[PDB]
Formats: sequence, structure tokens, C-alpha cells
Amino acid sequence: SHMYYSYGNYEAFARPKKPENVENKSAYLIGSGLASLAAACFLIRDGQMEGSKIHILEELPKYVVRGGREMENHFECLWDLFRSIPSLEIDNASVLDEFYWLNKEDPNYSRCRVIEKQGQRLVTDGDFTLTKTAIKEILDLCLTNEEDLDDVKITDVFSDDFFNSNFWIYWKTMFAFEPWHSAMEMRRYLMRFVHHISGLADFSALKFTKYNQYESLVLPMVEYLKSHGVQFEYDVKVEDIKIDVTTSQKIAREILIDRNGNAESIKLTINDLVFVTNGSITESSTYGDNDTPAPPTDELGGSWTLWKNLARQSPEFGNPDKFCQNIPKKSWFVSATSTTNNKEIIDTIESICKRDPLAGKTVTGGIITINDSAWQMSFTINRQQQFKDQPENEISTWIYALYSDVNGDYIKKPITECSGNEICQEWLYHLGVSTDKIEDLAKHASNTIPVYMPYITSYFMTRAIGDRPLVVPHQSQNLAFIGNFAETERDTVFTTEYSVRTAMEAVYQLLNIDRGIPEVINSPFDLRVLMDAIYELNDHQDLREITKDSKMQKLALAGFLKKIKGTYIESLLKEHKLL
Amino acid sequence: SHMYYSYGNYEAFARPKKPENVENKSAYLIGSGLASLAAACFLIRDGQMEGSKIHILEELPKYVVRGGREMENHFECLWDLFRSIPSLEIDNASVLDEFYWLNKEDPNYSRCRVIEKQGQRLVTDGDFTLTKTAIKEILDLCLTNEEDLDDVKITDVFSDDFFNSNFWIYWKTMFAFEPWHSAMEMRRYLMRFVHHISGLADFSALKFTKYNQYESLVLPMVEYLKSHGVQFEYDVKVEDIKIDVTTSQKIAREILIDRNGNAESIKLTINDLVFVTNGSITESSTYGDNDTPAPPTDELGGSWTLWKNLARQSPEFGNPDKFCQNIPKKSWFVSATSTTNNKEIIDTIESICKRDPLAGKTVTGGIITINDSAWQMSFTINRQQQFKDQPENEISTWIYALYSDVNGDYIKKPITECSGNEICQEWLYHLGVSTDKIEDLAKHASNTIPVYMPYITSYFMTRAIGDRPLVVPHQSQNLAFIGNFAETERDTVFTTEYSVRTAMEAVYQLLNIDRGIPEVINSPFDLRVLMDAIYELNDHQDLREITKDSKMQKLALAGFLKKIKGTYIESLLKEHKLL
Repeated sequence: SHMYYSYGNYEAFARPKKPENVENKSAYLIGSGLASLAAACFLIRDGQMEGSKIHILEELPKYVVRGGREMENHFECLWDLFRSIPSLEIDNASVLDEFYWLNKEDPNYSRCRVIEKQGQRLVTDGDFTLTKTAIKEILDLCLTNEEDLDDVKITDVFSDDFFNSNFWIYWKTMFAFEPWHSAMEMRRYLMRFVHHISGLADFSALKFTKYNQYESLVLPMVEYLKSHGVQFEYDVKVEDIKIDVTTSQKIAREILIDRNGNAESIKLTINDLVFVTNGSITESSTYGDNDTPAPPTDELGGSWTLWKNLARQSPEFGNPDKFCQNIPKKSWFVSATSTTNNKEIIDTIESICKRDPLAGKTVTGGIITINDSAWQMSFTINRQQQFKDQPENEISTWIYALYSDVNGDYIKKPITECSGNEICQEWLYHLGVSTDKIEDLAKHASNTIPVYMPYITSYFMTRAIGDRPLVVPHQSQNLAFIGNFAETERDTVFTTEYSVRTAMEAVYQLLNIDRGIPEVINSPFDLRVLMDAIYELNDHQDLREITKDSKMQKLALAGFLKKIKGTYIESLLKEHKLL
Repeated sequence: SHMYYSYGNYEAFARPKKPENVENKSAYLIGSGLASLAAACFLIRDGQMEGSKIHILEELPKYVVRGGREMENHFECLWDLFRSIPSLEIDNASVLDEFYWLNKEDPNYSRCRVIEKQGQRLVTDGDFTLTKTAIKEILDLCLTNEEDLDDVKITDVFSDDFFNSNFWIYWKTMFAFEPWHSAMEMRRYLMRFVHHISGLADFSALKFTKYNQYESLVLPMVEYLKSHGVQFEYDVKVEDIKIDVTTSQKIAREILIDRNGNAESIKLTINDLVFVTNGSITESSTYGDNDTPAPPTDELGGSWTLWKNLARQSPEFGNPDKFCQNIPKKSWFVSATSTTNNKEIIDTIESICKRDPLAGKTVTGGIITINDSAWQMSFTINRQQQFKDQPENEISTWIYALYSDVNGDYIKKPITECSGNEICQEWLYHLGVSTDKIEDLAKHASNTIPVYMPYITSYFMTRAIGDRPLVVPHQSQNLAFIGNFAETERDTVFTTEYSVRTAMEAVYQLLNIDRGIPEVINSPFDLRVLMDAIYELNDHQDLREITKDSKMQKLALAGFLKKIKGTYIESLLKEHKLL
């Protein structure tokens, strides 16, 4: 046991000893992603490794919004990391200090969630409209083991009652889930955010940064790492890492890189740690403009080629083909972001979200789902402005579509064939804007940049156990896997927390840092949390109202209330407004 | 709602804003106890109050062991406080840093717990020997509401099966419980440490400081407070505080003090906060020596007189007479500490606890209970030495007796009438030392100092709701109550955490500090914790073994396993070794 999980304030504020033999250890980190930079920060702080021994290998040499970066308070590893990171906006404060102070003065909540029939709000908005069978299937999915859910789709565990409910409309749009996605990952998502079911439709439990994650999270970490002398090597293309797999131990021996076009090799010892971010969801992302579509592609990038080369060496390094291959053509591929300063587009937006987009505060509270759209278009507007040099009179909205190969409503073309204005054409169509001024507002009054990510749905692909390698593989001495494609316990991918948690576990295991890693929050194992979930799932109903029709549950409930009458259980039932 | 509870790493590392109008606010703190000094530290750190505006009023002008200061990892408020406090032993570290590092290199566990028949270990040691009815009564106490347990004794909720079990032997000695004590406080104790039931007999869950709490906790806080310029006024005897109770608000207007023998008054405004530690368990503590007993007394001290004077002003300031009056004469009154360097006394101690007392590490793992002693004597030896100038060849043991008016085994006198050597006489009697060298080893080879605390059992006295005032009373502007006699939610008195938690809540409510106060740990509301408790309570038995005799439970269990077969519940049952 090279690590142990923990919770509470004891292991939270505790600093570990400097681990043994660190001063003769180095670290090479492939990529400059969020998980890679988090691992370097943990090596500096918790591992007490000097910055000159840490190398960041970056492929690239020395307005687009990557939306969907929702955050919540129980990102235990993220706030453990973003504590010693000083901020760049205000002095004598951390990244968490600004995030705490900004989310307490302007709480995030959505006054409108789903609209349909070109602008009109959904009549059953706020309610989940989950039937008894839909709630049963939700419980059945959570009560099934993770081992029994290997290569199981969402449609294999849910019926047509679940998909017709408003709960699925919120769930499929908040997390960009698809019906052909992993049931293991969805089951992890239901258990992780079971305490946010009350704040699910109105987004009251969601927390947002002042800007995008690049300048709110990545840039503060870059400034922190550069202050400690962390070496950043650029123009480095990592082909493959030579691993010798013996029956007793596995050591990274050598890395083949392409340093500024010249292929050369770095030698490795047992002390020289290697951190690999296998796979990438932003790789091979073609871009478009307001007049031409983003060209579709399926070219495997550097991150996917490295994982394929590593997987051939050992079977327990994971299967990269289960994520980067055979992605359905109906999956989410194209996302667009539109920037405008035109008044009547903003006025239409204000008429739907009931808040001023130029006020500088929470605008939409999150995303807005177009239920009638054939593309399953969903758009969001964050606290404008999300950028530094962006003018104060301009707003930036982010648009993504779930289905890809279906013709749109106003434009009879798929999202893959529509240019930047044409995506903005149908977006204005569903906002209630008339079909006469719709054309010139997109082509001239707004600038929309499409982007085609062919791997933006890879983390939710159906997988088995062992398809994702362990964060530190078994019997591994200096090789670690970080990012959203590394296997850990009970955590949800496509979150900033998952990348940070994998970074923390990799550093703590390889360096044998004897400090408790903060476990995933115990909401699914909490009596109070599970009771609040039952109340919220069936549209704010007491136990008498939930079982008012079924006789088998009514008899069982009557015996239950008889045995708990005048007890602390009944007090728990009443204070959670279930009785 | 002037405060809110929270948990997790978000509110743990978050620093609050400087609260409004603080720079015109002052603070007067009565007493220099653990709770009082904790409140001053919170005012400096979280309240950002300058030290010159904080006053500590101390009655006193400018080897004894106060044993029983067990600590555990989930003292959430204590580690929140002892984080910014720098240590005095090692540099560039906090009090928590040393505590974390010392308790990970030398884990605390007891190789012997209960001895009887003059030295021999209990045959059923480690086991709880709780019957089915005893486990039923334990569950019934935890499942009853706190409101229904007003003025309820321990004997009123438990039967003779519970008191004959080894669980009660450990419980009545770890926490110095008595059969005539508050069932509310015991129910809080069972729910608080329900996750430590596995580590209850062997003390594997207990954590200890390097020295006594005065030098490990109080002195680091004193040095921290003096570095910030906190004013310490000495020779100040607080008689009463003038409170005007209107229908809308209550304000501390004036405090009557006796400054160095001269009675004078300090005026108060709404901004001038007042923190009162009502009651004291160490007050009116008479001392003895190796030849004379500690003289018994019942004189109300300054802390009890202040609470009585405050209680007359308003009914919701609590009832001090329910704790300081009518304490039974069989209750714990006399404690002794014995210091020796004689070899054969140490050798006898090593022969029982199986560890060297002079090694500098964990010696007894906690306390040792004498089951055959009429006094219910229990003695402990911590990591020697517990003091600074104490020689390396000397050990210091702490002896307390639960029953007080009963004659001892070797000495036919009560503990109240026995001198320092005579307490050491019967202690050596139960260690297996022969009845020939027993006398001169206590009178000449050891020095034992008795102490008579008449209020060392007041916090466990039977109480109703409102007997203890709220930490901040309702409609109170500048008056707060801190310490073990203030009422808070779900926390256990006679712990360092309770004094710190009351200090944190008082500072956060009076100053309107908008940061989450860490709640009491959610062990009673955790599915995993409750399942481990069931396994440990019935002496490591599976559900088939627990219900192997009762037919009503056997039928219900068979239906339960049928409904959970091949589910995540069954996985939870197996991984908690309950199935």
C-alpha cells in the first residue's frame, strides 16, 4: 500500500515529511495540460523536489471558449492543490481565496434552464418528471457493482421512461452524456453528485471562475511553477517510452523525443520519474471561422500515438483503441463560440435568462438547453467578460450540439457541414428572433468560431476494467499515468478534479509521500444525503405521497413508521422534509 | 442565521473576508483557559482584530498531571485552530505538524488494557462481551432524540447486562463516566466515536501529545498571542457582568472586576465583545503531598460565582446549579500522580504493559483499568517524560479512582481520606507487588501528589435543554459563552475539541465571520461507519453469526440477502467483513 485515502481536517492541513531519497530524484512530465501542471505543483510543494529537476515537455513552441468547465465545492483534490498557488489578480491571496470570495458575493443560479418552441420556457421546468420506474432504474444503476457494468451502454440500463423525463434533459446537457456512453461513468456521476440533486435544475450548486480555466487555473500554476525554477522544454514531440517489464518491477528506461525536429533520446534511471498524460480530448481539433465550417478529421495525435506505443509494451497499460476508435458519428463533435456586441441579440438573451449579460455578474447561471432543436443545441453565457482584452460591451456565448449527423431546424444541414454563421443562424432561430432579421445578425453583427474536436466524447466511451491504466501501474517504479484516461477509485472524468486527483495520486505513490490523499466525498454513503436525494428525485414528495399508489410499498411503509415512531430516525425523516 | 456548518476541503482552506466594522470592535475574554485562548487566536486570525484590542483577564498573578487528555484525528475545530499556531519545539512547523509527525512515527496502541487479581490480565481482554440485549440498548440510546433524554441518568437507559460487559469497563474508564451521569452526553459520546469502536479496547485510534496540554497546546497559543500584542491583564477577579435584557436585543453593558484587590469597572459598548467561560472543572482544587491527603471542599470558585451572577439576570443564560450542586459523594473526586525512578516499580510496570517506560515512546498506550479495585482505580503512563526538566530516568504515572466513598482493598479507607503514599500503596498492591516491600516503595521510593477536584465530573451531570447556555445566546450582541459548559450541536464535552469549537462558534457569530464552521464528523450518518460498528460491537461476527439464534431476525435476514444478492450493497457487506 503506497498510498491511503483520508478525510477531515487532520490530513487536510497536515504537511508530510520530505520523502526519502528525493534529492537524487528527477521528474519528466509529458505535456503541459491541467493534470501535468498539477503534478509538477505537487512535486514542488508536497514532494519538496527542486524545480531544476522537474521538466515539462511541451509539443507546441514557446475568442475561443472551452465551455462546460463547471465546478463544485467538493473538488477535494482541486482545492488541496489550488491552496499554495498564489493568485494573479489580487495580492496576498490564493486561487481558492478568489474563488471562495467571488462565489459568495455572486452566487450562481439559473432563472431559466430549458426553452422550446423558439424561445418559450418549458412548462415543466424545474421539475424532474421522473416516473416510478425511472427512479427505480436510477436506484438500480447505483446499486449495481462497477465490475458488472463492463462495456455497458446507457440504453442498456435505462428505458424509454427515463429518457422522456426532464432529469435526463438536464443530465445529458450538463455533462454532455450520450445514450451510447459508459454506464460505469454515468453511475460514477450519479453517485458523485447525489448531494447536488436539489441544485441540479437551477444550477445553485455549480461554481464558476471569473475567466476561462486557462487564465484562472493554468496561468496561475504556470506562474507558480516558473517561480520555483521548473524547466519548460518546448518543441518536444514524445514518440514512445522504452519500458522493460520484468516479473518483479517495471522501469521507464528511455524516452524517444523529437526535440525541435531532431530525434534524440533521454536516458532514465529508477529515480527519474515519468508522468504521462495518455490521450487527449482537445487533440486534432480543427478550427473554422464565421464563413467556413471546421473540417472534420480522425487523425490520431501525439497523445494518442504515445498511448498506443505504450500499450504495445504491456497489457496493463490500458487499451487506447476503446476510446479513440469507433466513435459514433452522432456523437458530439462540433462546438461553436459566438462573440457579439449587437443590442437586439443581447436584448433577446436578456429576455430569456432574465439577467443583463453586460452587468458583469452571473448571466445565464449555466447552460440553456434547446429541447426542440434537432441538433440538441445547448448554449451558455458565463460572467462576461471571460477574457482580458475583450471589450466591456461584448458578450461571448458558447454553443455545442449533441447530435451531429442530423439536419437542423432552420438549416437543413448537419452541424458538421455548417459554417460559423450557419451555427449562429440556427441559434438565433431558437432564441425567438424572427426569420427576417435572422440572417444579417449572424453574418454581420456576430462572429462565430466553430471547432471540431473528434475526441471530446472519448472519456465517456464504453470501457471495461483495465481499459484505462492505473494512475501508478502495478509493480511500476518510475512510470505514472495522469489525466482523464487514468483509472482511479470513485471519481468522475471530464472534471478539473479528476485531472488533479490523478496528478496527486501519481506524485504521492511514486515519491512515497506519507500524507492522506483526500478521498472522494462520502455523499453516496451518507444517510442525510441519500434522504435528501429521495425527496428531490420524486418532485418534492413525502414518503406518504411517494407510496400513495403502490400497495406493496404502502404496507412496508406503515410497518416502517410504526418501528421508528418517536425515534431519532423519525426526527431525521422530518428534518429532511420527508415526513 | 449568523453561522453555517460545513465540511470538506473547500471551506477548510478558504480564508474569509475581513468582517465589517471590526476596526471599531474590541474583545474582553474572561479567564485564560483553553477555550479562552482559542477564542483570542480565532479573533486574531479569522477576525483580523488587532492584538491591542483583545484583553485576557486572568485571576492568577503573573509534578502534576491533568491526565485523560486523549485526542483523535477528527477534532475538526482543533486542527483548524492549531494550524496557524507555530510550534515551540521545531522550527518552520505548526502544532499540527509536530502532532502529525509524532503520531505517525510512534503509533499509540495498548498491549494491555484491564488487569485483575493483582496483576494478571483479564482473560476476555479485547473482546467486548456485549450481549444481544446490551447491543439493543446501545442502539436504542442512539436512536432516541436528544429532547427526550432530559435529566436522564445512565442507569435509566441501560440494564445489568450492559454494566457486566467489557465494553462498559472500557467506556466508564476512558471517559470517566459514572452510572448517575447524563444520558444526553453519553449518547453524544457513542455517536461521536462510533467510528473508533474498532480501536476502542486497544486505543489504536487515540492520539497523544509529546507533553501535557499546557506546554503542547496552551503555551504555543500563549506565545502566538503575545507575538500579536494581545493584552494580558492579571490579578483580575470578575464578579459579575451587567446585562440589560430587552425584548429585542441583549448587550453586555459593564463588567465588575477586582483589579489587584481594588474593585473597579470597565464600560462596554455594543462593539466591545465579551467572552465568558462559565464554570470550571479545575476550580477549588485542593492539593496534597506524599504524606497528607488532599482536603475535600465544596467552595464555589470565581467561575461558578460568575455563572450564578449571570444566570440571575436572564433565564436563557443557563442553570449553573445543575452542575456545581448535589454532586454525588461516590463520584470521581480524587486524582493522584506518582513520580518515581525506582527500578523494580518500573520493572513491574514493564511486566504488565510489555513496553519500556524509559524508552521515550508509547508506554501503556493509554490507561490501565483495575477491575478488582473497589476504588475503580485506573492508571496511565504516557510517553515519558511528559515534562521538560524531568530527569530521563524518572517516570510519571497518573492515577484516578471513580468511586470515592468506598474503602479500598489494601487500605480500608476511602480515596478521600488516603494520603499520597496510601494511594500509591494500593496502586502497587494491584500491580502484583508483594505485601512486604509494598510499604517502603511508596513512602520512600516514590512521590505521589493527590489532588481533589470537586467539579471534575460536573460536565457529565444530568441536564435538560437550556441548562447550558447557547454559545451565543439568542438576541445577544456582544456576550458569548465558551468552554465545556456552553451548548452546541452534536459535540462531546470534556474534549479539547469542544472548548475550541465553542471558541470558534462564538467568534464567528459575534463578528459575523462568513466562513463555514467545520461540523462534527458525519460518522453516525455514514453507511460505511455504521456497518463497521455492527461488526465490532458483537465481537467480530457476520450477519449469519449475529442472527444465528433468533428466528425473527433470521427470517428478516434471509429476505434481506435475497433482495441485495449481486448488488453494491452485498459488495459493501463483504468489504466490511459482515458477509
